[PDB]
Amino acid sequence: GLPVYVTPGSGQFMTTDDMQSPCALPWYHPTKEIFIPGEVKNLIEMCQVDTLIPINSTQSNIGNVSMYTVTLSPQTKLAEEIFAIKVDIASHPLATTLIGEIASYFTHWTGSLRFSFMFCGTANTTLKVLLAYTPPGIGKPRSRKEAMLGTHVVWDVGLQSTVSLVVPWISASQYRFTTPDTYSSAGYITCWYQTNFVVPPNTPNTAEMLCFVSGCKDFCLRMARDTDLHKQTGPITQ
Amino acid sequence: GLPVYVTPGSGQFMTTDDMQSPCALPWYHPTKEIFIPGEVKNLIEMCQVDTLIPINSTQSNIGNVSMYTVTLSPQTKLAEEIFAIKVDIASHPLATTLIGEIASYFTHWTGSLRFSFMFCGTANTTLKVLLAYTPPGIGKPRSRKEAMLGTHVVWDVGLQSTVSLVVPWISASQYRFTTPDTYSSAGYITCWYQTNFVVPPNTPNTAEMLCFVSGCKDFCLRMARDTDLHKQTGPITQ
Amino acid sequence: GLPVYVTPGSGQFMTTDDMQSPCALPWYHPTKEIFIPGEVKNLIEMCQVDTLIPINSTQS
Amino acid sequence: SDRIIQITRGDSTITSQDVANAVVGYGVWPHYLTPQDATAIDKPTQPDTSSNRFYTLDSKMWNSTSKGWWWKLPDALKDMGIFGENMFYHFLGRSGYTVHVQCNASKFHQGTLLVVMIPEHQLATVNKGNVNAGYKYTHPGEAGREVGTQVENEKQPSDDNWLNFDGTLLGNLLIFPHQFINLRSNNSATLIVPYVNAVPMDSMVRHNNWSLVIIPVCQLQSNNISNIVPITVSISPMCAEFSGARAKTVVQ
Amino acid sequence: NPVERYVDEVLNEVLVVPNINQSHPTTSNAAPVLDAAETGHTNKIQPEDTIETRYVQSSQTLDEMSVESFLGRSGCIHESVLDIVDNYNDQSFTKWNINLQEMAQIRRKFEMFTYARFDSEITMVPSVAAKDGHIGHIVMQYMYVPPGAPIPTTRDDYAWQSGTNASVFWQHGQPFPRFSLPFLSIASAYYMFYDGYDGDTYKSRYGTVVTNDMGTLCSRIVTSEQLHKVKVVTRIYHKAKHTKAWCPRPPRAVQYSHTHTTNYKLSSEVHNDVAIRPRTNLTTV
Amino acid sequence: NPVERYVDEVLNEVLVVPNINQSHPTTSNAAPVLDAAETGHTNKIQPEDTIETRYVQSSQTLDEMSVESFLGRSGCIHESVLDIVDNYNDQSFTKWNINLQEMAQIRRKFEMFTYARFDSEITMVPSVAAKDGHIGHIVMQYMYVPPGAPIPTTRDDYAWQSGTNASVFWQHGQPFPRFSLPFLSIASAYYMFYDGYDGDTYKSRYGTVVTNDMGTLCSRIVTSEQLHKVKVVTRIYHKAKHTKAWCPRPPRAVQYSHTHTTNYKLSSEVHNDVAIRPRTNLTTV
Amino acid sequence: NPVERYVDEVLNEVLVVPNINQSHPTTSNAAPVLDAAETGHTNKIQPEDTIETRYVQSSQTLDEMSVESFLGRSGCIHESVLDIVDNYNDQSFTKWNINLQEMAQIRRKFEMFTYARFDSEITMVPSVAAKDGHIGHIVMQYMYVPPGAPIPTTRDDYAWQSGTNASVFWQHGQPFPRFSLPFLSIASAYYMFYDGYDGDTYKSRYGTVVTNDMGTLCSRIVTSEQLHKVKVVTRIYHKAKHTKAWCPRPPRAVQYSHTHTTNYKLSSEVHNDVAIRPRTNLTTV
Amino acid sequence: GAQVSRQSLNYFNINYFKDAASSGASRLD
Amino acid sequence: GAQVSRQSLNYFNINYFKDAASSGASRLD
Amino acid sequence: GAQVSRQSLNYFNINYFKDAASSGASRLD
Amino acid sequence: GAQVSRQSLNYFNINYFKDAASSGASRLD
Amino acid sequence: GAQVSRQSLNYFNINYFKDAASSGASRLD
Ligand SMILES: *[C@](*)(=O)[C][C][C][C][C][C][C][C][C][C][C][C][C]
Ligand SMILES: *[C@](*)(=O)[C][C][C][C][C][C][C][C][C][C][C][C][C]
Ligand SMILES: *[C@](*)(=O)[C][C][C][C][C][C][C][C][C][C][C][C][C]
Ligand SMILES: *[C@](*)(=O)[C][C][C][C][C][C][C][C][C][C][C][C][C]
Ligand SMILES: *[C@](*)(=O)[C][C][C][C][C][C][C][C][C][C][C][C][C]
Ligand SMILES: CCCCCCCCCCCC(=O)O
Ligand SMILES: CCCCCCCCCCCC(=O)O
Ligand SMILES: CCCCCCCCCCCC(=O)O
Ligand SMILES: [Zn+2]
Repeated sequence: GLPVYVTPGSGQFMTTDDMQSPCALPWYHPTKEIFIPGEVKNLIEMCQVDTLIPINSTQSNIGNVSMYTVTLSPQTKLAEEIFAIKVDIASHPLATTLIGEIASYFTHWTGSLRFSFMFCGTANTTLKVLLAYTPPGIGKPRSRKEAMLGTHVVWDVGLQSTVSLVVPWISASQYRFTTPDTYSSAGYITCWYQTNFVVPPNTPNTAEMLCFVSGCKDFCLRMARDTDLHKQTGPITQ
Repeated sequence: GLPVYVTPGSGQFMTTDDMQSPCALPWYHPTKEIFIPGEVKNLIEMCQVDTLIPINSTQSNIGNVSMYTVTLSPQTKLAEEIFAIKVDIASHPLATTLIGEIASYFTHWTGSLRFSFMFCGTANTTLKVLLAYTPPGIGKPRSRKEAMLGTHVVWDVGLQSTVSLVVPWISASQYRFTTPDTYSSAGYITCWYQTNFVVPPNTPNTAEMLCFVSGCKDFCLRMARDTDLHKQTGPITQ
Repeated sequence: GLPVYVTPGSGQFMTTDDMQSPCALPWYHPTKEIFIPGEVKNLIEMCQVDTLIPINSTQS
Repeated sequence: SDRIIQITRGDSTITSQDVANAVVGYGVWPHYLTPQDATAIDKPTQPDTSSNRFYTLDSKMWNSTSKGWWWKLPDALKDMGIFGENMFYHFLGRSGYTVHVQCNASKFHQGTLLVVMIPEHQLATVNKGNVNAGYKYTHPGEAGREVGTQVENEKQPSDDNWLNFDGTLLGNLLIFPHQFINLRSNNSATLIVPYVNAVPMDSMVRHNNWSLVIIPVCQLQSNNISNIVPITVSISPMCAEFSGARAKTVVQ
Repeated sequence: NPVERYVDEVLNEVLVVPNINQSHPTTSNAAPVLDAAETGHTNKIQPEDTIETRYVQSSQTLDEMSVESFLGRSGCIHESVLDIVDNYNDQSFTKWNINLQEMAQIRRKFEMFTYARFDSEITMVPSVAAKDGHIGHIVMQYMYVPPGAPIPTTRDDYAWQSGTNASVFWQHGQPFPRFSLPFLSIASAYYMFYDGYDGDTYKSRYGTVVTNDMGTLCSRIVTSEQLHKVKVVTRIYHKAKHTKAWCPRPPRAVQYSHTHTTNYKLSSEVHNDVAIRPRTNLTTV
Repeated sequence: NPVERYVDEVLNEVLVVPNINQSHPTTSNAAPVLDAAETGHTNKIQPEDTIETRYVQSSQTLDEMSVESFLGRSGCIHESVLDIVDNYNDQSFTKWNINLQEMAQIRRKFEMFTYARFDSEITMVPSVAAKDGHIGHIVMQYMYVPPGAPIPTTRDDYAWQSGTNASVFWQHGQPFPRFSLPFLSIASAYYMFYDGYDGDTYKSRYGTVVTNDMGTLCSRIVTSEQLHKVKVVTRIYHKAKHTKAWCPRPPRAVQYSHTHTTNYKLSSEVHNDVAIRPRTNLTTV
Repeated sequence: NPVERYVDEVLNEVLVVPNINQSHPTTSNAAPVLDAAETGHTNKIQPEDTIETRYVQSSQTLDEMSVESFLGRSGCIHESVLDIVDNYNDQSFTKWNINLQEMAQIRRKFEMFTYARFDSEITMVPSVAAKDGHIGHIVMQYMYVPPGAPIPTTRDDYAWQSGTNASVFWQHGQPFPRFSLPFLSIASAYYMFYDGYDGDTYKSRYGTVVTNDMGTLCSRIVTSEQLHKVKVVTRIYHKAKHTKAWCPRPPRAVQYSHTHTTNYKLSSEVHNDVAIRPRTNLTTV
Repeated sequence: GAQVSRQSLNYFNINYFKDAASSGASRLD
Repeated sequence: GAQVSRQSLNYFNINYFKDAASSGASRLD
Repeated sequence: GAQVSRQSLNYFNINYFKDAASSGASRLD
Repeated sequence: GAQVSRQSLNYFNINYFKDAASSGASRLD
Repeated sequence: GAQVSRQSLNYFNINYFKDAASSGASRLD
C-alpha cells in the first residue's frame, strides 16, 4: 500500500473544519428549488438597512414604544443638550439594533456608521439642531461649542423630515473590537439645540424624533463569535 | 510517507455507505448469465401495474375474496353513496395494494393515481355511476351534489366493462408524506349512483364491481425507509 | 479504498515538524500589511552590527 | 408631482396627493406562477379584474392611547366578493397585494404610524407554556385586531407591540417591507408585495402568508382632539389564481 | 458523455419523470377512460386525458427507486453469539449455515422478486461484553467454509488452519471487518422461490433449501482462555451490489415462520394476521 | 479564471469592500443628507458626502459575513443520554424527534431568516463515563428513522435490523462519526416560521410543528449487558452546507421557552427579560 | 526556476555566504582598519583587508538563521491543569487568557523584535493521569472564545454549544490535536513592546496588555463524572508560520517576573541577576 | 483501475481491487 | 470527481463521494 | 492546490486546506 | 513504480516497494 | 518532490519531506 504519515490533528473534530462526508441517503433527489423573493447572500445586506435605536431606554421607558423616541420642546436656555450616546457599534443603546445584533456575532468591526433622524412634529413646527461626532482621545463635549469643534451636521427641519449624520471611520487601527474595549472606544455622538423648537399658537408644545442606524459602504465585520446578547438558562422543551 | 489527515467519520460503518472492499474469493469466475424473461430494473415498473383494492375489508369480509368486491343493486332512493376512501397512497384500504406496499418502503410520494373499476354484472345489466375526487381542505362530500363540484367521471356501463378515474396531483407541496400526516392528507374518492342499477326480469338483482389502483406517468417515491406493513415478532427458524 | 501502509512516526508530534493543519477561523481575512521600517529577515543582519563588550566585568 | 399617486386595479382607482413614494416588497413585482415552479397539475382559474381590485376594510380610530392594529392576509379578504368566494371553493390559492393605508389629519396634528408587511408572522403567547395562538384569534377577518382591547383567554396571542407579538424588538421591524405615515409629510402608505412562500401555491384557509402591522410609534397629538382621526386600509389582490376546485369550505 | 453522466450521478437525475402537458376540453367518440381490465393490461390513461391540465415541468427522478438502490442497503442477516459460561473450549467457537431467510426485513425485500443475481458485501459488527469486568485482547477468526470443506468440531481443529478457505481475522479496537463475495450460485441466478424438489418421492425436500446452499460461516475466539469471561456477539450485515432481479411478485402479507419455506400460521381471527385494518363499512374513510 | 478565483478563496478576498474617495468642500442646493425615512428606504449617503475625506484603499472583505459562513459552523443541537442505572434492557436505547429548536445558540442564527435551504453535516461526539470503573467494549448504533418507519420499542426490536434505514455503527476508540444529509423537506425550503395551521378548527396545531417533521433518531448500545454500568452521552453537532436563506428578520430578543413556537415569558420587570441595559437618562453615555 | 529553487530548499542552500578571496601585502594611505564608531555605523572591514588571505570557497548557508527558522519551532506556552479532587462540576473545566508571555523560552525569542506578524500553529498534548487507577473514556473540548463571546461559568453552560466559536474535540487515544490560526491582530502587526497607555490618567494601563488581547481558551472534560478521578494536563505548543519581524532589540538580560511588562527584580548582588560571570581582572582569560 | 474522463472537469472512476465483486454500487440503466 | 485547472498552478477540486450533499462548504457568489 | 513544476523532475507544492494560515513554513527571501 | 496504460480507461499497476518479492500475486500465463 | 520517468512504465521517485536527510536508502554507484 502507499506509505502514509498520520499527521497531528488526525481524528479530531473541529467545529469549523471543512471536510467531506458520506451521504446517509444515497440516490435521494432533493425538492426542486423555486423562486422565492428576498434571498439574502451576505449579512452585510442586513447591516445596510436602517433600524430604530432604543435611545430613550431609561428603566421606565423600556417595554414601551416611547423608548424609541426623543422629545423636543421650546427651550428657555440656549444651546441645551438633547442626547448623548457612545458610537461603539455594540454598546448600549446601539446593541439591540439590527446592526448591533449582527456586530455581536463578530469580534472586530470597521467602517463608517450612518445615523438618521426623523422629526415627527407638526408640519408647522420648526427647529434647527446640531448633531456632532466627537472622535476619541477626549471626554464627551460638555457644551455645544465643544461638540461642534468635531464632525457635525446642522439639521434644519422642513419639507424633508429626515437628516443623516455620518460617523467616519477615524481610528488608529484598521479594526476595533465590537466588545467594549478602552483602546478601541470610538467616541460619542451628541445632539444640541442650534436655534430652538418654535411653533405657532394652538400647536402641540412637544414633538418626537426617531433615530436610525445602518452601515456605510465600508462597514465590515470580522472573526465570527457567539453573541452575548442572548442566553439559554434552561432546556427548551416541547 | 504521504502526510494524511484522518477525517471524522473514519472507521464508522454506515449501512448506506458505498465503498469498495477486497473479494474473499479471488480468481473466482461467476456463472454465465442467461436470458430470463421479466427483468425489473426500477420499482416504478411495479407501481404502474393495476392491483386490486381490498375496498370492502370490513372485519367480516377480511379473509374472503369478497373483501375485494363492492355490491351494487337497484336503489329506491336517488343519488345514494356507494363507497368512500382516502386517496392517501399508504392509508387503508390502499395500504396492501402493490403500490401501497411499495410506497410504504419510502417516506415521500408525488404524482397522480389511476383508479379503475370493472363492472361484473350480466351483459343485460345497465348502470351510470359518478366517481369523484375531493381535493383537501374540506371534509368528504355528504351528497352527490357536493362531490361532483370536485374532479369526477360519470361512468356509463356497457360493452367496455372498465372505467378509469385519475386523481391528479393537487398539492401545495411538491411531495407528501406516505405516512398519515394532517398537513399532507390528499383528499377523498367517493362513488355515487348517477342514475340507477337496472335489469330486465329474470336477472340477478345485485352485481359486483372490482376496484384497481396504479400510478400515472408522474408517480414517484422518495427517501427509502423500512416498512410498517410487516413485522417480525420472533426468530425465524429452520 | 486506496491501500495504505502506516509508517513509523505516524501520530507523533515533533516540535520541529513542518505539516499543514486546518484553520480554526475559515473565511477570516487578516489585517492589511502596512510598511514598517526596519524589517529583519535573517539573524545574520543582527550579527553584523557592533555591540559593546563588557570587557571590564570584574565583580565590582 | 412626486407627492401624487393614482393606483388603478380592476374597477377601482385610488388617489393620494401626499405620498412618500411606494415600496415593492423585496423588489419583486407580483406575477403568475410559471410551469417551472408549479406543482399542482390542474389548470388554474384567474378571475382577473373581478378579484384583482381594491377592497376597503373596516376603518379604525386612532387616538392618544392606541397601541396598534394588525390584519392577516389572505384572511382579511375572506369575505370580499369574488376573491373571497374563490379562496373557499378551492384548496389552493396564490396572490400578491397592493396595500394602501390611509390617514389624513392636518398641518397642526402630529403622529407617526409604522406600517409593516411581515411574511410568516408566527404569533406568540405570553406566559402560557407551549399553548399556541388559537385559529380563531389569528383569523379576525376584515376587522383585524385592535391591540390592547381583547380580554385574555388561554389561546389569545401576545399583545406586546414592543416585542412584535413574537419575541423580537419593535425597532427591528424595519428589516421587513415598510413605510411610515408621518402626519407632517404624508397621508398614506403604499406597499406592493409579491407572493412569498416555500411552496408555489397554498391553502388560503389555513396559512396566512403576510401580516399587515400598524403601530403608532409617535403618539397622535393636536389641539383639536374632538376631531376623530381614522385609519383606513384598502387592499387589492394581484395575479390571484386558484386551483383544486370543489365545494365551498365552511369554517368553524 | 461520461462526464455529463457523472454529473447526473452526483445530482441523482439519471432517470427523470415526464412532464404534464396542458390539455383542453374535448368532445369525442374516442373514450380513453373506458377499457377492459379483462385483457390483463393496465389502462394507460394519464391526467391530461380526464381533466384540463396546465403545463408543469417535472423535476422528480426515479434513481432511488432502482433495484440497485432498493436492495443496495446493508441490513442485518445474523447475530452470532459466543457466550463463555463455564467451558471455554466448547463455548469459544460456533457455526452458521448461511442464508438470507432469518431476518424479515431484508428477506421480504428480496422476495418481491422470483430470481435475483448480485454480488454481496458483508460487514461484521462484533461487540465484546465484559461479563466479569475486563475483556483482555480479543482476536476473532471468521472462516467461510464452502459446502464439502471440513467443518471444525473443536476450537483447535486443524480446519482452522485455513490453508485454502478464506478467513478474516479481526482484532478488537480495529475497524469493522468487511469483504465482498462474487455471485456464488451454480445457476445463473439465485432462486428466491422454487416450486421443486430434490427428488420424486414423498420424502423429497421442497423449496429453496434444495437449491440455495451457500455453505457455513465458522467463528472462533482466537485468544486463548482468559480469566474474565466475555460474551461476543457478531452481527452480520449484508448488502447486494451489481443487482439484477426478475419476475416481481406480491410482498409477504403474513409473518414468516421458517427459513426456506412460505409456510405461515393463522389465528382464529385472521384480521390480526394481516396488515389490513378492518373498515367500519364501505363509506367510512 | 477558476485559478484566480481559487487564490481569492485561499486569501479570503472574494468580496471586497469599496474604497473611500477624496472629497471636497461643497456649496450646493442638492442636499444628500436630507431625505424622508417615510419612504421605507435607507438614505444611501456615504462619508464623502458629509465631510472632506482623503482617498483610502480598502482591503477588507465580506467573505466571512456570507450566509454560508454564518450558518456553516457546527453547533450542538442535542445531548443524548443513555444512563444504565438498574435495567439494561430499558436503559440501553432511546429516541429523539429531530429538530434544530432545542439549543438557543444555533436556533437563533437560523431564525434570522424566514426560509432556509441547506444540506446538513452531522458529527457525533460520544463520551462513555465509567460509573463503576471499566467501560468494556462499547459499540453504538444510531439509526435514522424517517416518519412512518417502525420505531423500536425494545433494545432487540426487529427494527434495529436496519434493512432499509441508514444506521451508523461506532466503536469506542474510533474517530467521531460523521455523515451528510441532503435537503430533506417536501417543500422547496425549510420554514423557520409558519403562520399557519394543519386544519381550520380551534384544536388545529399552529406553527412549524405542522411543517417541520424530520423523523426520529434512535440510539442503542449494541454491546450486550456488561458487569460495569456506564453512562453514554452522545452530543449531536449540526452544520449547514450549501446554504440559501430568504427574508431576513429581527433576532430573538427574549429567551426561548419551547420548540416550534415563538412563545415567551415576561416577568414583572421586563427590563430583565431583554438585553437592553437601562439608561440613567438621555445624556448619560 | 522553481525546481532549482526546490533543490536549494531540500539541500538548505538558499542563502550562501560569500567566499574569501586571496589578498596581498599593501602599503597605502588608505587605511580601512581606521574609522569612527561615533558615526553609528559598523566598519565593514573584512579579513582580506587586514591579513594576507588565501582563496577559500564557502559552502555555509544562512537558511537556518532566517526569522522563519528562528521562530518556526513549536514551544510550550501553557500547561492547563484539570485536577478532579472533590467536586467534578467545579473541577472539570477551566479557562486561560491566551498570551505568549508566560514561558520564558519562546517569549525571549519573540521579544528580540519590536513588532512581529505571523500565523500560528497550535498543537496540544493532553496527558491523563489515573489517580485512582482507571481513566475510562476521556473526551476533551477546547473552545476558542474571542473577546466579547460569553465565557462558560459551569461545565454545562450553554456557551459550550459552540454554535459559532471554534471548538476542538479530542478523544483519548487519538493523535494530538492541531490547528492553525490566522494573524489575529486588529493592527498590521503584533506589538512585542508598547510604550503607551489605554488612556491619559494616573490609573491608565501601560504596555502590551492594552493592545494584545487574544481572547480566552476554555477547556472541559466532556465525559460525565466517572468513579475514578483523573488529572488531565494539557500542554499547549505554539509555532509561528509565515513570519515577518521588525526592529530588532537587545535580548532579555534578567529573569521575567510578570506578563505584559518589562518589570524585573534585582538582588543586592546584581552579578547574580545577569548571565555575566565576574572576571578576576582584565588580563585573566 | 481508472476511467479518466475529461471535460476541465476530469472524472476518475477508480477500482482499487482486482475482482469485479469488489467495486461499489452500479451505475444505472 | 476532479475539476483540474491550470495556470503552472494547477487546482484540483476533488469530490470524494457520489452525492452533492457530501461536498464541503460552497464557493461564494 | 498544486504548483506543478517540471524539469524530468516534477515538483508538487500541494496546499491541502483552503486558508493560507494552514500551509507549512514559508519559503525564503 | 507505475505501469500506466491507456485506452479513456487508464490502468495504474503500482509497485509501492523496491523489492520484487513485495509485489502482490502474479499475472497469468 | 517527484522524479517522473517514462518508458508505458512511469517511475515516481517521490520525496515527501523537505530535507535530504529524510529520504530513504540511496541508490548505488
Ligand atoms: C487500477 O486498476 C489500479 C488502481 C491503482 C490505485 C492507485 C491509485 C492512485 C494513483 C495515483 C497516481 C498519480 C499519477 C501521477
Ligand atoms: C471523482 O468523481 C472521482 C474521485 C476519485 C478519488 C481518487 C482521487 C485520487 C486520484 C489519483 C490519480 C492519479 C493520477 C495518475
Ligand atoms: C488544491 O487546491 C486542491 C488539493 C487537492 C488535494 C488532493 C491531492 C491529490 C490529487 C491526486 C490527483 C491525481 C491526478 C490524476
Ligand atoms: C514506483 O516505483 C514509485 C511508487 C510511488 C508511490 C506513490 C504513488 C502515488 C503517485 C501520485 C502522483 C500524482 C501525479 C501527479
Ligand atoms: C515534492 O517535492 C512534493 C511532494 C508532494 C507529495 C504529494 C504527492 C501526491 C501527488 C498527487 C498528485 C496527483 C496529480 C494529479
Ligand atoms: C458469509 C456471509 C454471508 C454471505 C451471504 C451471501 C449469499 C446470498 C445467497 C442468498 C440465498 C438464500 O438465502 O436463500
Ligand atoms: C439526525 C441528525 C439531525 C439532522 C437534522 C437536519 C434537519 C434540519 C431541519 C430543521 C427544521 C427545524 O428544526 O424546524
Ligand atoms: C488558542 C491557542 C493560543 C493562540 C496564540 C496565538 C496569539 C499570538 C499573539 C501574541 C501576543 C502576546 O502574547 O503578547
Ligand atoms: Zn482494570
